[PDB]
Amino acid sequence: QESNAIRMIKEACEKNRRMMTDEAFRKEVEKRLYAGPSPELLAKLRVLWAANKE
Amino acid sequence: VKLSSDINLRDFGNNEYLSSVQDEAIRFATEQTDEILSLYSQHADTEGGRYVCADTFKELFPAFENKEDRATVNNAIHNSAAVLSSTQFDEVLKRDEPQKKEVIFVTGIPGSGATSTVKNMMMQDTTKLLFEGQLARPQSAFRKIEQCLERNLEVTIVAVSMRAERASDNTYKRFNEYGRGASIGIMADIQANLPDGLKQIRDKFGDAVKIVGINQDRNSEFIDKFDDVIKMLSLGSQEQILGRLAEKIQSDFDSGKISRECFNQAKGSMDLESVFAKKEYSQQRVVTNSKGVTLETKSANELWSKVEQIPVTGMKAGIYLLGQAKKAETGQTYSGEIIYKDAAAVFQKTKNGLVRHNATHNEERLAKLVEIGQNVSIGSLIVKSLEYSA
Repeated sequence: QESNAIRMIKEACEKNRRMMTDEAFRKEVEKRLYAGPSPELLAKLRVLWAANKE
Repeated sequence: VKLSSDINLRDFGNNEYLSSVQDEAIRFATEQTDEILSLYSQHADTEGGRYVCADTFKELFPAFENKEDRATVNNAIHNSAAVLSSTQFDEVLKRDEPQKKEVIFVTGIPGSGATSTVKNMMMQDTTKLLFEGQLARPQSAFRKIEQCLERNLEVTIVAVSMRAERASDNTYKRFNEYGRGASIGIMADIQANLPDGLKQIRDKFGDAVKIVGINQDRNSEFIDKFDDVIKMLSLGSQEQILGRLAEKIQSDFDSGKISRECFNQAKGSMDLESVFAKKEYSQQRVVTNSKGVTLETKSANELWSKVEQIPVTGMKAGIYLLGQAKKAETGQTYSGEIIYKDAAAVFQKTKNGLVRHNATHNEERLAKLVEIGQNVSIGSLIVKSLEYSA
C-alpha cells in the first residue's frame, strides 16, 4: 500500500487545485512565500552581519 | 559545524561588484556557518530546519536584504547558499530520530510552483527532511541520496512540471513582488535536462528511489510511474525551449507587458542575437498581395496552411520561401522592401534575392526600426528610408 510521503504529495496536489479557484487562498500562500525574513529574524541578522564586518 | 565543502567560485570577469559580493558571501558562509544554520533552524520559515532549500538560505545574506538587488546578486551568492543547504542537509541527517524515516526531494523549472507545492505539503510525523533544488545536473544530489540510503531512509523525488512559457509568466510576477525571477538560460537548461538527471538517478540507485511527478498543465495531476514522469517532462530540446523563451521575453518587452528590469533579469547573460540566428524557417513561406502578408507553414505532405495575416497597403503579389533567405553579411548595405518581420528575424527583398537580418544586432533592436511594406536600407547600425514619390 502507499507510503506516507506519497499521500502528502497527493494532498499537496489537491491544495494546488484549490489555489486555481480560490483567490484568497492563493494570496495567503503567496504572501508567505515572498514575506522574506521576519522583523525578529531581521533584527538577529543585523547583529550577526554587523559584528562580523571586515 | 563547518561547511560540508569548499564553495566553488564563478568567474564574473570585469564586473568588480559581483566579484566582491561573491567573496563577501563566501566569507560569511564559511566563517559564520554555525550562527547561520541556527538562525535558519530556529528563526526562519523552515519547519525547524527540515525544509532545506538554497533559495531560503539566500535571505540570510546581507547582499539579498533589499528587494531591488536580488536579481543582480543571485548568481554571486548561489553556491554559498547551496553549500549551506548541503551542510544543513547533513545536520538534519545526524539527529537521532528513529521515528522519522522519509526524505522528500522536490525539483522543477522555475515558476512551475514547486515551492508553492512544498508549502502546501503538510509535515507528517514520519517526515525527516524536505530538500528543494535542481536535479538536472544530479551529481550533487547523488551525495545526498547516498547518505539517505546509508541510513535506511526512504527517498522520494517529486518532479514538478509546466510548459516553459506559462512558467515564465509566473517568474515575471515573482520578480515584481519579491525581486527574483529566473533567466531563460537556467529555465531551458533545467526543462531540457531534467529527464536525463532523473534517468541518471534511477540508473544509479534503482527502485530504492521512488520518482514521481506533478503536471501543473493538467490541474496538478499526480503521475506515479517513472516511465510516465519521463513522458510528461519531454517538452523539447534545450535549443527549442531557449529559442521559444528568447522570442517570448523579447515580444513581451517590445509590446510593454514587462519592464526593462524584468526583461534584463530574464535575459540574464544570454546573447539573444545568437539564439535568434539559430531559428529555422525551412517549412515556412510568406505570400504577399495588395491586402497584406500571410505566413504559411508546410506539413509533411506538401500542404500549405495559414498561420498569421498582417494587413498592409501597397505591396505587390509575391511568394517568398523564408528558409532560402541569404544571411546578411556584416559591414554591407542591403536595400529594399521589408516583406516579413517577427521577434527573431527581418526579411528584406533586395535585387540579389530575399535577405535575412537578425531582429537584434549587438543588443540594438533592428525590428522596431522598420515596418513591413517599407522600402529601407540596412547596414553597419544604420537604417535609412528609401521611400519616395515620383
